[PDB]
Amino acid sequence: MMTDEARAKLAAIPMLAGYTGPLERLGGLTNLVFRAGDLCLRIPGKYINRANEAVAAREAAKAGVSPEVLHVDPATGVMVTRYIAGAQTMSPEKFKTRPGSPARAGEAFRKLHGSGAVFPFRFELFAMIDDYLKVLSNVTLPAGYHDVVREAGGVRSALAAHPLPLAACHCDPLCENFLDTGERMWIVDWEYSGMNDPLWDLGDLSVEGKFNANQDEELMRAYFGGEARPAERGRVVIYKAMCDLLWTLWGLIQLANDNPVDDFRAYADGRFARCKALMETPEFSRHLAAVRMG
Repeated sequence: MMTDEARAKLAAIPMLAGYTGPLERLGGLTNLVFRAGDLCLRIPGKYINRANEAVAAREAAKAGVSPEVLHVDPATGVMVTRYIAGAQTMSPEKFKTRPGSPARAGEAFRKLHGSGAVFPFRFELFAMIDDYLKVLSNVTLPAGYHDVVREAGGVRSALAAHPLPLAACHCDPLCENFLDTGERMWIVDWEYSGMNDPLWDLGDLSVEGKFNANQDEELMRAYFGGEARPAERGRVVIYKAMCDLLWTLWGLIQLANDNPVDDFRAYADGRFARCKALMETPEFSRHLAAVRMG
């Protein structure tokens, strides 16, 4: 049925029409993505924003970071991109397994942030956080929920203590969004793209890839063109924490709305506990103090 739904959409797209070969489903829950020949068909999943994605992906493509966007459907949101042969979809495991992969991720971000890409919307980290917090008012929440939120105020303040640079950021760099050839990474899924602190991307990937200290150095070194500095490193660590917090709160919202897409009472508890763990290390206050000090 899933494949038939997809082969229905082909009719529409002239460049895929009459493709009678095999259709391979490539990873992704919120986006159904099928490889048809040498092109990829992307179908939207039944709260996300497709107008943004279209503009974002085209800009990312122009910047040489995303695969070419060959077609968009203004009726359905359906998108045709070019398939990258001999490319590996990434994951935490492959980021430890494929030597140089973190560096290649840093090189991709570097190309992205350093590009002329212009994204229309501004990423609002604390707007979203406050939003989810209000909404709460209520499910059962994790131990130290209010501390982590209170302490996040200090983090916010540390980030507001100095002007931060603004770059065209991917904003949700899940491992699965990276396609690794041997020598370079491409990035896909630009639905959450926006102007943001470039180091949010680095922090997000790190937490999503379960990166160890070594991988983080390799990532930052490749990104910055030199060893990271204490203020830089501090921002990444800060976003590692805030990234988990953002999604933790989102996951609690899904648990209260009984979205049956997965075990939210679990997902939420995981990302929170990791976050809380990070914020409690004595290292974290040093990283915070380094961001505040600029």
